[PDB]
Amino acid sequence: CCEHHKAMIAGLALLRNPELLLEIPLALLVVGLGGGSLPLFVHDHFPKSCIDAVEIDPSMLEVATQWFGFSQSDRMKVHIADGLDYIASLAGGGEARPCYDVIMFDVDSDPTLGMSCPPPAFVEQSFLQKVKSILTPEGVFILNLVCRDLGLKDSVLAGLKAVFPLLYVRRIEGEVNEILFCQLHPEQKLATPELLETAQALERTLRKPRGWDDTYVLSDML
Repeated sequence: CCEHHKAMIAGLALLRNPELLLEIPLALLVVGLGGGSLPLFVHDHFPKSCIDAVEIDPSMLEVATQWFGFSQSDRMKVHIADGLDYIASLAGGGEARPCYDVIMFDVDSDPTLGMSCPPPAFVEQSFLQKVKSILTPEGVFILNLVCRDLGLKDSVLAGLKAVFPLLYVRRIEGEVNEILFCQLHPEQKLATPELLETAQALERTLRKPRGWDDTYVLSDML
């Protein structure tokens, strides 16, 4: 919906054939709910997506559920937790631990900190190792970054690249935010023409206007 959300969703083009993308299950972890529009968009446009959303503030979930059309279902669950704690627990799950195709950080907090979007702990290298441990090998880690301190920004970017050696960057028109798209295997990266092709294919489907709501039919039938 908003410009930085459209850019984050665009990162799904780094996964695989965008024809296939709608037609196959996709596991997505999203940290930071806001008004719910980002996970709601994915839920509504990708009928086989399974989303875990982590949100620190129960009031954000309350308002989104009461007034902004957000809801939980079998395919979209919200956990009230600090994303740092939540990812640390998931990463400690053993061979049982989850494996997400996509991890999105849309987290924005404390004015004290040297950056608030995300808080710096989310991009510290020992935490980034926990993120890597719950991502599929060919998955994508997508980060909304606001960092006006350019010295800090270079340190953040260097640390990200140390753990995710394939980095792409999108600056957003009319705002300071940039979206980082982080992957694990630079040798498998798409050539520029392929990069262009996959993006255009994704946007064609998401603009296409459709469907049937199959939820909660049993009450009416019985």
